[PDB]
Amino acid sequence: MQNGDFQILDYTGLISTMPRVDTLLQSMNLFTEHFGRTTVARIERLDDGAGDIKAV
Amino acid sequence: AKAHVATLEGNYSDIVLGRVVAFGDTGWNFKEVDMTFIADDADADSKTTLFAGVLVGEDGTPATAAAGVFGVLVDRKVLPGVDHYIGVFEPGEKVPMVLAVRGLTLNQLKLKYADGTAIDAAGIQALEAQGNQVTDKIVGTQFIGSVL
Repeated sequence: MQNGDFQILDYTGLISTMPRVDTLLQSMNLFTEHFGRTTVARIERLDDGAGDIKAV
Repeated sequence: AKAHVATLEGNYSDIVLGRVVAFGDTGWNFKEVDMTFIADDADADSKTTLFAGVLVGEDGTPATAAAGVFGVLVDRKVLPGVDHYIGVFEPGEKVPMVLAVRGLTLNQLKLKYADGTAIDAAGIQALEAQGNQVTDKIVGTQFIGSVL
């Protein structure tokens, strides 16, 4: 290259860097993907059990 | 973090556990009475205060003492999970209601007086004068989080 208007340099390449990215959680695939159609969703729940019968 | 949530709990057949059906009539157990639906003070758009299992007298006044108990209100307009009659009747209107009187086996844990208080032991006598059984032998149920 040129140093100032009359002299020269020696050009020795470039350096680069880029930060870390943590993919731990995405790797082990917890979340299921369901492409919706609108901006509201509904979830329904139902549950049943048992009892303590007596004698007569 | 607030979501619009609705729930339902029970059914009709958990109040009238058993019923004697007559060949001549399938409807001699009940009695139809004229009842006030919305009080005279609450504005038109307000929920009714009655519920299934409220003891009422013959004159339609919800029972407040063992001396006035005559029947159990089991009409289908106040069953759990309806909630669609808000604002349809202006205050002070009078609407027919189906009471259950004779030939029934009635749960006790769901029978209540006007304010929600449980049925007094001396109030069972009046309800059994009509020829009905007040039974507490209800297995109940237990949901998730419980053992067994």
